[PDB]
Amino acid sequence: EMSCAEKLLKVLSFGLWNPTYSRSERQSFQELLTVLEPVYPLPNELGRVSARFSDGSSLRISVTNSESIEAEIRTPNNEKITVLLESNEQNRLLQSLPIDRHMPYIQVHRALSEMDLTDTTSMRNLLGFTSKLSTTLIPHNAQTDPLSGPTPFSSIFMDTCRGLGNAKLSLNGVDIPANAQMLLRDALGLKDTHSSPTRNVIDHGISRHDAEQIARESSGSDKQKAEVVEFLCHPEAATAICSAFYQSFNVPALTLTHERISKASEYNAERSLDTPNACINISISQSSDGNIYVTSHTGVLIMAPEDRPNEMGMLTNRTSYEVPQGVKCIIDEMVRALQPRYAASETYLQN
Amino acid sequence: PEYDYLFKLLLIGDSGVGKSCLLLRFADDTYTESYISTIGVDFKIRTIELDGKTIKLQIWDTAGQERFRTITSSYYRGAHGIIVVYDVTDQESFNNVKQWLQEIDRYASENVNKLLVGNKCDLTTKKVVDYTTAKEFADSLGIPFLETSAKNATNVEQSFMTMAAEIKKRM
Ligand SMILES: Nc1nc2c(ncn2[C@@H]2O[C@H](COP(=O)(O)OP(=O)(O)O)[C@@H](O)[C@H]2O)c(=O)[nH]1
Ligand SMILES: [Mg+2]
Repeated sequence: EMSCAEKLLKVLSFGLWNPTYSRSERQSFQELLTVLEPVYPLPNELGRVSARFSDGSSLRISVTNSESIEAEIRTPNNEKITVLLESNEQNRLLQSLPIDRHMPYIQVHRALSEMDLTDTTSMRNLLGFTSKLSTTLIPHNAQTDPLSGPTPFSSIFMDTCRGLGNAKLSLNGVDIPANAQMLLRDALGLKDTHSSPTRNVIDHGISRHDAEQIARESSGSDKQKAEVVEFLCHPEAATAICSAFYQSFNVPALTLTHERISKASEYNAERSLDTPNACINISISQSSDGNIYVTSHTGVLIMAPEDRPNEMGMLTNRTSYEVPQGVKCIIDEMVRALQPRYAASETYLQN
Repeated sequence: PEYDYLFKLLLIGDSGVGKSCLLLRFADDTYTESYISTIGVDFKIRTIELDGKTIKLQIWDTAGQERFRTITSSYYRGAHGIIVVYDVTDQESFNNVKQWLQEIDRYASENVNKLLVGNKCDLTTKKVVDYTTAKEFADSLGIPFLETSAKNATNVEQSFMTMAAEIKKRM
């Protein structure tokens, strides 16, 4: 009687893109795969991933800086087995986890399924998949570095107002739907697009009362909903949430790709395709040690390179960073404290 | 032969000021808040009629956060017309108009058409840049000026028509 976590580990091991999977089976994998969540990595880890399932099984994969991969499975009965996994060209294990790697090339994936690209829903759905796959780190210099220049972070509060209620947001693996996102917009004191957060939230975080209301409207288990309230009550939660939406995180990656993105924009405008310019999907976690990690993804339509005309895909830009304790929701403090990595991949459809 | 003229338009101006909202109001006569920020460049198309002439407008909506300036500036050179937007409730956005015109000077075509637009003019209780101030400025530069509201639709259509007439005359 096989567990959720066990199931996913089997797939990842055999290969999520394995040609011997019956497609109806690829359905199943999505539902499992999207429970996967990036979380705070330890000092010699390149990436750490966690998934807590509704049958009470959990899974934890570590990837060392040397790219050695171990899984830890907890069955609902709370038995622990620790599995040592190998990634190779048949399973593509490392390609199929939310991890950034130091590759010499931007990683390319193939979307599995009839995930078209006609509208808002399909695009979100695409980003919903790609942001569980790997990405290739991109360096910046002083010109592209999203935190350098005369006004780093100027736009965050605006970015947060426009993002909340239009994002896919996850706090400790708990899905925060649009309604609850709106409450969160209010709770931070960002009622309108011109204001900053309330002096009170900046210093004491969200009131327990708002925090409690937000989690009641949200999805996931009662034990998980508990950590969300505890999470939002920190002053640092405000900092993680707003910083997550900074638009310029995307500059390193576009500096590499924008012409191909614009090309896709025009292709779509010329056909009356009602596609959003961009989509966001954020995952924020606080470990049982109180460590706060943010992973933010922006998905954006992009044309294949010249050799494959009229084909269209998504570029996903991933931004990861710890929010250290004591770092409060102010522009000035976000700048000299936060240290993001940027990574990107390109995903193409099965059309 | 399905349009008589084809003009490229560019919308530049600070982040927050309502560039996407203006474009959305012009293209679809809608205003909502269900959109996340513009990442890089956005693009829309609207055909208008002007003196019995069918004008296809290709409009590009840029991101105005400082770090985007460089990549964004590659879109200036093809443009027929450039609209500079500021927020009538945000003094800093108006001060920056001066920089945006330098970017135009630096990257636009030499005889590109300009228009200055002061958006959000429905926020009367919050307005901090006076019409006469902005209008005097646009004058010293010989640039046309309007205040608008993507929200109420105030002067949005005028804005683009004006720009289109301006270009039509040049050609
Ligand atoms: N009251 C009012 N608000 C506006 C108007 N235009 C834009 N806004 C608000 O300002 C926000 C930013 O608009 P946006 O188009 O994203 O600015 P952009 O960075 O130039 O694309 C929007 O979410 C709107 O809520 C307007 O004409 N009137
Ligand atoms: Mg915009």
